[PDB]
Amino acid sequence: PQITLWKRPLVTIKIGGQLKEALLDTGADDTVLEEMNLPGRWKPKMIGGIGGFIKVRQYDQILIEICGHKAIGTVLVGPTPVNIIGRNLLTQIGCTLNF
Amino acid sequence: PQITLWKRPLVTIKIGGQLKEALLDTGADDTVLEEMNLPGRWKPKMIGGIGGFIKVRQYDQILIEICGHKAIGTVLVGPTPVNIIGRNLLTQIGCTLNF
Ligand SMILES: CC[C@H](C)CN(C[C@@H](O)[C@H](Cc1ccccc1)NC(=O)O[C@H]1CO[C@H]2OCC[C@H]21)S(=O)(=O)c1ccc([C@@H](O)CO)cc1
Repeated sequence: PQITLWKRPLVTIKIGGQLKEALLDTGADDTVLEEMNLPGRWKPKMIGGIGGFIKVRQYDQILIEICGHKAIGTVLVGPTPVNIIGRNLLTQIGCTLNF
Repeated sequence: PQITLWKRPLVTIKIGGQLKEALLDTGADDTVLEEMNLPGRWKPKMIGGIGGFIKVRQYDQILIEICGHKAIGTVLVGPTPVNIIGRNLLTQIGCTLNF
């Protein structure tokens, strides 16, 4: 679809068999989700944002469906203020900016 | 134009008589700019992201040109590591997400 930006670009995602809401975030290199249980192995990592750095669990090669489009990539889980979908997955679903 | 998201969507902006590089960021409600000594009145504000909050100065009715597209609105100035064009101005230049 074409998404205007008068409201937050919030969409429903499916990950680990569970539905969630997440923000399409072109300013994020990576995808960061709030604390949750995910199956498989993970590795501890750090990620930095506007206010500093947080510890996250890195899950690689995770199936995630975004607004009806499938992606398989890295998902970081940790104390992010909101679920954000970053460019690593936005590219997979064919997302572009247009003006 | 159309901007793919393989790399950060950085564009040139003009504000306060200065040219800068900034992110077209659908994940930001507001526009956040690196420290710069703009004239005029302002109101303190705090915005939160990954890592916590930073203190910024809110300036209103600021003229800003983004890829030759003119806009005017609120800009937040503070110790951000990157210049961020948020939805308050992306809507004014006709920017959409498409997939
Ligand atoms: C809460 C949702 C997100 C987190 C909100 N942010 C926008 C988001 O695009 C930031 C921009 C950014 C920040 C610092 C460095 C690089 C890019 N990207 C980001 O953190 O990405 C992470 C994951 O991938 C990596 O790549 C880049 C960093 C890593 S914000 O800047 O903190 C923000 C908070 C409140 C407001 C107010 O106006 C009300 O909205 C405006 C903006």
